[PDB]
Amino acid sequence: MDILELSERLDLQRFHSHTLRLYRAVCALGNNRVAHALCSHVDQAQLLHALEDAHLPGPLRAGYYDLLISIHLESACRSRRSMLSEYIVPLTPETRAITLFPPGRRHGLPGVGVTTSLRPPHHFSPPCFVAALAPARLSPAIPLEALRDKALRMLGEAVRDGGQHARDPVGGSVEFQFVPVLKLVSTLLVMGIFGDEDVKQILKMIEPEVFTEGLLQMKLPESVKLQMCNLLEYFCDQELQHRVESLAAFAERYVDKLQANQRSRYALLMRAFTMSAAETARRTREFRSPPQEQINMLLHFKDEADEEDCPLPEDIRQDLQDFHQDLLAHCGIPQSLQELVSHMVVRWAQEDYVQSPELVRAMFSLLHRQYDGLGELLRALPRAYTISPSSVEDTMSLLECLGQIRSLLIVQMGPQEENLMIQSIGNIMNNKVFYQHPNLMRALGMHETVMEVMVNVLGIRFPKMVTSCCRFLCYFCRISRQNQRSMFDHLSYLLENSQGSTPLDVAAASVIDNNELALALQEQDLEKVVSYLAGCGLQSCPMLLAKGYPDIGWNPCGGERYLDFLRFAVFVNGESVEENANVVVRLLIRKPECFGPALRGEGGSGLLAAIEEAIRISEDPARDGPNRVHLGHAIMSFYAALIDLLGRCAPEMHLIQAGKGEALRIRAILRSLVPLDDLVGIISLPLQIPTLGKDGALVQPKMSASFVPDHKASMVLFLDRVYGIENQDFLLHVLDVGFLPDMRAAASLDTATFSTTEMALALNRYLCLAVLPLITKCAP
Amino acid sequence: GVEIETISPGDGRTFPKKGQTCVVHYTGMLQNGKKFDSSRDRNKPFKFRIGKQEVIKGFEEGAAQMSLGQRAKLTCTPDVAYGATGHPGVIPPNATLIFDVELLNLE
Amino acid sequence: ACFRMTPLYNLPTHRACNMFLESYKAAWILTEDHSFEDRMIDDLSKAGEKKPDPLHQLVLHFSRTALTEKSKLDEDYLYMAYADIMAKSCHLVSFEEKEMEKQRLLYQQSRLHTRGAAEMVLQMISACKGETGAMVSSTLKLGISILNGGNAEVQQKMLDYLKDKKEVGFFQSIQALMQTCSVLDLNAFERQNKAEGLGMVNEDGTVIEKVMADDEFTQDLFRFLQLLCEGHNNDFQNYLRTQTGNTTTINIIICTVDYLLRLQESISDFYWYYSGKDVIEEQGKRNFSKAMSVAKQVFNSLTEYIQGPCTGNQQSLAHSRLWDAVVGFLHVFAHMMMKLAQDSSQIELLKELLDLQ
Amino acid sequence: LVYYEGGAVCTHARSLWRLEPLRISWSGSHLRWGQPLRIRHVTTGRYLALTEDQGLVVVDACKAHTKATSFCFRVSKEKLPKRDVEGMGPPEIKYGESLCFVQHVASGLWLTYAAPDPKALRLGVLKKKAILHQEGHMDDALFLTRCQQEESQAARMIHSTAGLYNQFIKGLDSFSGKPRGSGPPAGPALPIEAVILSLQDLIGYFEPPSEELQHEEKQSKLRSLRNRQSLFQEEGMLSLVLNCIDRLNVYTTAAHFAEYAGEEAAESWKEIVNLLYELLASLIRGNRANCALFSTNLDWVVSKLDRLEASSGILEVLYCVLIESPEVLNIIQENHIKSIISLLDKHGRNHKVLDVLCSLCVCNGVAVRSNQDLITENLLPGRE
Repeated sequence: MDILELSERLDLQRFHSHTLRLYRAVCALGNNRVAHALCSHVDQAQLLHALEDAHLPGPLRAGYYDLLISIHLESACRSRRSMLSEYIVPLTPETRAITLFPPGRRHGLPGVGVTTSLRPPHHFSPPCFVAALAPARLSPAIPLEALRDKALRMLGEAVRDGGQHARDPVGGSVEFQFVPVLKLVSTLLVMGIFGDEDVKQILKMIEPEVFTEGLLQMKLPESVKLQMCNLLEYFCDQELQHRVESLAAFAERYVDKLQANQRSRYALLMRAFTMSAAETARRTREFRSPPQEQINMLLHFKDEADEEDCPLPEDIRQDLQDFHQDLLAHCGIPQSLQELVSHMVVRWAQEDYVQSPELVRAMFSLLHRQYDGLGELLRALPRAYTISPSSVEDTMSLLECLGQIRSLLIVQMGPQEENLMIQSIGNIMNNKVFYQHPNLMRALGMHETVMEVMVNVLGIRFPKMVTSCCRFLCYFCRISRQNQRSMFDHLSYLLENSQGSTPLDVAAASVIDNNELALALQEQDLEKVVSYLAGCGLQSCPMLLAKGYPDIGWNPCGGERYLDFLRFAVFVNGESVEENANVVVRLLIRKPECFGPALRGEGGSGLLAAIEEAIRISEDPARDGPNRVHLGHAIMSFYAALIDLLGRCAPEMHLIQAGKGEALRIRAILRSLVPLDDLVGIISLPLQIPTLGKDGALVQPKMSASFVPDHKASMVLFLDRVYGIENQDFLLHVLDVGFLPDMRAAASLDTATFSTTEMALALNRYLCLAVLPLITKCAP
Repeated sequence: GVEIETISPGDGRTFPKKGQTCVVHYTGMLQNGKKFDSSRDRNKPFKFRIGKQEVIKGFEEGAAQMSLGQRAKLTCTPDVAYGATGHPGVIPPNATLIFDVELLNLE
Repeated sequence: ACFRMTPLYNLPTHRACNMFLESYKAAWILTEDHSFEDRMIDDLSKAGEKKPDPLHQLVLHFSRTALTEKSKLDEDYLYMAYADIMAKSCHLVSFEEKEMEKQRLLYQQSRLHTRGAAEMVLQMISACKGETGAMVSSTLKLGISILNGGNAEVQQKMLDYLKDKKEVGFFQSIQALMQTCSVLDLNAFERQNKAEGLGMVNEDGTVIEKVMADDEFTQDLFRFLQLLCEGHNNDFQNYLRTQTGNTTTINIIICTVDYLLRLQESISDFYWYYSGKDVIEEQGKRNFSKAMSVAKQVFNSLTEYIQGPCTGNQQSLAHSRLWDAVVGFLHVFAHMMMKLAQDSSQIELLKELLDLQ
Repeated sequence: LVYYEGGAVCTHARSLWRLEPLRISWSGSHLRWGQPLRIRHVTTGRYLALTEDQGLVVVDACKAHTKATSFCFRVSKEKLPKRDVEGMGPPEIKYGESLCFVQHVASGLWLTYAAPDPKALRLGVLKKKAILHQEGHMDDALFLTRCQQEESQAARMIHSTAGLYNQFIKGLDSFSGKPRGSGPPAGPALPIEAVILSLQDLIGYFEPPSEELQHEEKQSKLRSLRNRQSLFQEEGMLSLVLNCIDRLNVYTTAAHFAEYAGEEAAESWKEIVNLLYELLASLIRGNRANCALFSTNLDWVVSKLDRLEASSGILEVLYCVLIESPEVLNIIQENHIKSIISLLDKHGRNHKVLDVLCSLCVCNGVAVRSNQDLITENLLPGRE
């Protein structure tokens, strides 16, 4: 039956409307693979015909318009919208010729002008179903030119005669006549399809008097009001973009000039710095000042009471003053968009009580933007980075990757989405832009988008996502200090959620050698990290022993893993953070089980025995299983990092002579904590030697299988750091077994045949890092 | 396999070959009678080059037997068609395809 | 850095343009002054041909945003801007001159009073549910602007609404905010300043987190509480320590005293850590200064609670441990100033301490 | 078993208690310390009692023999009782604050929490077991808090509803097998009419507030409705309705129910089933928690999608659960979507099925990709 017959056959009308609703549902939120199927069921013809059909009923007219937007448009519309709120501006020669007011000072039409803001293009894919038989399926294409002119033509056909007051509505009501067409036009505008002439037609249609019984004047319902609110919002956003780009253009020209006087002045000084020693010798300064302060001092003449700061010529600062006046004029500080919006909104409000809440919100958002333009400029300026013309395509790759990333937070995470995010992250890293312009990635909210993804996944299934994300965040940390600080705020989350790489690595990377951040460590965070060690002092991960394992009581596995974070958090830049010292040992002793199964208190056992355990039970593989890991060496790692953390938490010598009862009592806590003697024991507890000869074998022990030499190095560090060595007797004692025989082993490994082995190298680092410097220290 | 039903006779002298680009306006259907895709509705001819397996093998063979300017009607059995999986959401499994194709130009 | 730093000349244009654009902003755009709030509220008020006026519609929408159930209120920049607009509208020698200014302020506050500002302010205060967000920083300022000068009609409307609604959460939220208010915290004062002492201002390094950031917040909340009482509306101060209609009952005044005690402890510890030292750095100087400023506000608040003869509040204090706080302040005060008397450069600091006492 | 539980039960229905003097007249007088009163749990109709088996259990009504269930109220622990007065009484105890102990009258046993050290406190919630004691801990005092009228009304309704529906379930099991054939089905007569009337009353009790009502009372009423649904859920009413539905849907039609329980009862089987389904819909409509409660038994409703007896009701139940819970979307599998689609080809062209399918795809603004796929590849290609 002819479809227009679904105007009296109401049951079929409702069923078919809901069928279209279901179509939009299955295609919703980026599902292009299903969008292609819907192309097959509803074609690119039927869509256009339904759009240009007047006799079709409402619930089907709106249904088909929204279906068109869902199948083809609202997957490039949302992405283009997400990236609309940032203002990267390439310093092209084209962008230089952008002035707020077109030359001739009256407002140019909004959204009609060269805009060089660096928005990336949106890709499509022809839809054919005969192709042979995943990479991201792009949205189905559609001729974006016949569609554009067609939308404009039907909008014209629906506007003025729309106000002909004819009781002929196109679709059963004024609402069903306008709402869909305006929806389509606003979507197309946001996509960046409309040229300049088409935009002029749209503006002439909205309000012909000011932009040259229009559209706003005629009678109107509420939903249509909301749609014009969206359109005018788009044009206001275009005007804001224009202000920002004009600021960028003036910035370019004004700084290309503002350097010229700096070089000229440097030449003037070099020719005449003499004759005025101590008179200009103060004025020659500001050339050794950091550059941002230099710029601030350069641009410090507005107040006219600070005008001495600026050494500029008068004309140059006049350039800035004139630009400022023009900016104010453009910002308002009818006959223009601002007054039109204001009067329109007030008239709507004062002619009827609006029951649509979102309509009210939209109205007042526009009103606020049209009374305060300078404020929105100041709130948009934080998102403004002027990239060089060369680095432009790299930014397109970056922005498309970011678009895919933030276009997956709207979809629950399966395997395909997992692979796509992991590819996107890798593509983000490889851009040299990521290295060169960290401020931009902080500006785009990158470390927040990726954080949000990680929060969603952690809030486990898909562990590789957490691994990839945390590696990305570690690189973000490492890139520059301001990023470190940036993510230091989330450290509460990044720590409370605690496999290779882990979010705890992110938390540690936040504070690697940054005194400012290291000190700022809140105490409760230090507990949170001592918890999860208290949280792992007496436990064995069920997630570890899923295979045959000895199933020991305690779990050093998580232990050392947490310990290293503290090690970073206490000792930085080759010295201790004694400010964050008492917290460390105090908190460790409040949970006196954290010092290991040994050194608890009552029931505590010999430290030499504490390692003798591993000395025996680790070296035999009879206990570990019938390959992930081996034991003991991780136990030794625990009993290493504990001592390293405590040693690092030691007061410095000049602070010892400070008589700091805090520092001295901390020394006492350390001294009662482990006996001063056991040191020489663990220093002297010997470990195996590489496969010297042995029929040329490789019986050289695996590191993960043999004793942590750095365990003994940490021992030495603790020894020389709090206990110290003060007589030749104890030095001799250590040399007897702890030092000299280790040197014999090392230089025995010095053979070209058995030096490349890892054990030799590790012993080399061990002797170089802690043994030899100590021996130098005790030489006098 | 595929078949050639000469709905309208083309030229018969020239045929598509290796490394040549063929353009078609194909309207297609299931065997029951339902229609899945039509270039004609999209309004743009479909292009492909005999050889690199753009399309299912069957469509390629069928368009290879054809002449220039010859409408026809291919009948690709499932094996030379999408096959047991079927195009998800469009072609049901193990379905036979019928294709009203028309080789317009051979470049 | 002392050996050499760049002329701007050697910077490529891309970096220089940015550094320009984050300096032109602060140096110029920020310092600019736009007075639009008056016109916005002047034209939104008019309704020229039972229908609520436009400003009334905005107020009702923002109220609806609060009345609707949402566990955590989400940052609405729209409210966060319009509230400040309303506040600026409210804000702006002969007895006739004073009275003319008074009449202007009365009308300015009353136009918002009529259209439902007091109710939305209270509702939003409740909706923040004890959380310290810029939401409260704006709502409290708006409420203060409405109540500045003690517009008794506003006090009547707010007390009436808070009574009839019988909401048991408003005071709970206020108590949560107040117990979450900060205190001088000499601890972090030692920490960061020592760190700052080290001065890790490296290449492009930044010296600047002032201790106790949220001083303005406390100073505004306490001022808001005081303005709720100003004019000796004995009925309101009567409702204060006891709701008598709500399912439960909370004494706000004793919580105010509790915060006072916390501040007393903090200043007392300041006294000991600084006692040996002679001259405090400028940072410690205005640390102490802003501490006394918050103190002055809290004490004016306390005064207000009992300024009129609200004997109920008087007895509530009479049992309260405020005696110790001020007792502490006694030992806290006279010592300070003697050392402050020893310092000639700290005379203004001594003046502020004296007026606090 | 009594417990000083905390946390949630500070706002649930099993926490309520109802004081009752042992004098029928002037029972509403102000409480005087030591009047031999009697305490009755409302949502269960049991009485705090002193029995030999356990010392403190809530005995049923039929054994409150004035010794196990008589109690006084004491301000302080010391030794010493006033005869009741034929007047409203000068008030002694006060809500909110005025502290008072509990004193049994038989054996002076005061009420203190046992607080032993088993693994129950450590593993589960901190629920200090409640026991009687001659003295016990010296800190067994009580703050008296009033309950709102809606809470008490809901508690009593829970009591009556649970009793009636348990009786109905007992009957249904009383003729589980046993085809009556000719003659009476069994001894007890099903409370058919009482069940129907109670169902309709409850359905009224949960009706959503009118949309046309203003925005300042509709939200208060929505909060009240959510609260009442929560109370009914946390006392098993969802479970009782589910069990009644399970017991009835075993019969494939009214005729089967007649063959087991007589014609005079089967004349209303369809009506009872429809009412049960609609009540289950109301208990969960909108309440996030109760919709979440159907994460596991989802198959249940799906398995019943093709009963021609009450078809609209179960569909509307499914619709509510789906639109008020995202977690139930993740547990959806292919067989569920296939059943939902088959509902279309069996029961005709109905738009609500399409709406359910739409709700299956996107939730809270997030798209469940697998559901989109499964629907597309199981519905569209056939084009029938």
